[PDB]
Formats: sequence, C-alpha cells, structure tokens
Amino acid sequence: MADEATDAARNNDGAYYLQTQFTNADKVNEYLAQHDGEIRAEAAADPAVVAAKAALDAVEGGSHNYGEVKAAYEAAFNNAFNAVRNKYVQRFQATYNNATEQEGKTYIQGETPEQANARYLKRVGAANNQNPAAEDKGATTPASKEEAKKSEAAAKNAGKAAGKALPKTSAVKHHHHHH
Repeated sequence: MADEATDAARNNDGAYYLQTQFTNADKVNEYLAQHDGEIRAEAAADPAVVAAKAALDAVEGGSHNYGEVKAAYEAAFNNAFNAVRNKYVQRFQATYNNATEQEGKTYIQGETPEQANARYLKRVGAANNQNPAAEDKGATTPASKEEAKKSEAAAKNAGKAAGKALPKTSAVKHHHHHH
C-alpha cells in the first residue's frame, strides 16, 4: 500500500505563455481537449513516466531518493504531455492551413511557446518496468479529531463580617431634685 493519490484537478486557465487564451489558442485547446485521452495515455505510457511512477511506489513517503524520483516523475510527466500535445497541434495546424500556406509542408518547423518552458524538463533516468499504483481509500477531508472541552473555576473572594460595639452605661442618679 505504498501509494496514495489525491486526484483534485484544475479545470482553470493555465497557459505558461498565453497566461489566459491569447492569440488563437482557443482552437488549440479545443483539439488538446477533444483528444485529451490519447494525449494523456501517450504521456502516461512514456518509458520515463511509467518507470518513474513504478520507482516512486518503491521509494515513496519521503524515502531519501524520493525527492529525486518525485522531481523526475513530475519533469517527465509534464515533458511527455507537452511533447505529445505539441506534436499533434503542430501537425493539425500545418494541415488545417490549406488555403495558401503550410499545406503538405513536410519541410518546415513551427515551434510552440510552451515548448520554451517544456525544454527545461527532460529526464529519463529510469525506463522500462510498469506496474499499477492507485489505492487511496478516497480520503475526502477526514474531520477525524474534532473536540473542545474546558472546565475551569476561580475567585473565592473571602470577605469579613462585622466589628463590635457596646451600649452606654447609666452612671447617673436622679437630676439633683431640690426642694
């Protein structure tokens, strides 16, 4: 069970270069979306990615070389997914330019903007070797451990009661009384 995968997703604008949808990138995304399956499968079937995941399941948690295989797995994944998506959109546009240009063009490049980012990521320092890795028991926010007891007291004050007094005596007898 040395595997755990919180798939949480990001259906949001994520252009490393357009930073939204600049230029005619809508028709790009439309294709990259329409074939997101074949693209994802190719990227996930790349020798670097299969090997890196299968090595991760053998070194996970933070086990030492973990940081390396983690960085390699990421690098190779993004690398591969970029490379497949790139090669397709490049073919697609340099076919669906039929009108004046790039029709039949076997002999000219195009490059892409994400390609300048993706160039940085290339590692294939393990290959071959593919076994399965997904079983995370869901783990959909466990509000385990939630309580707040408290039980306090204070302030006994400890006042006093009273003083003492006495009535006067009657050290008088008559009030003269002459005749």
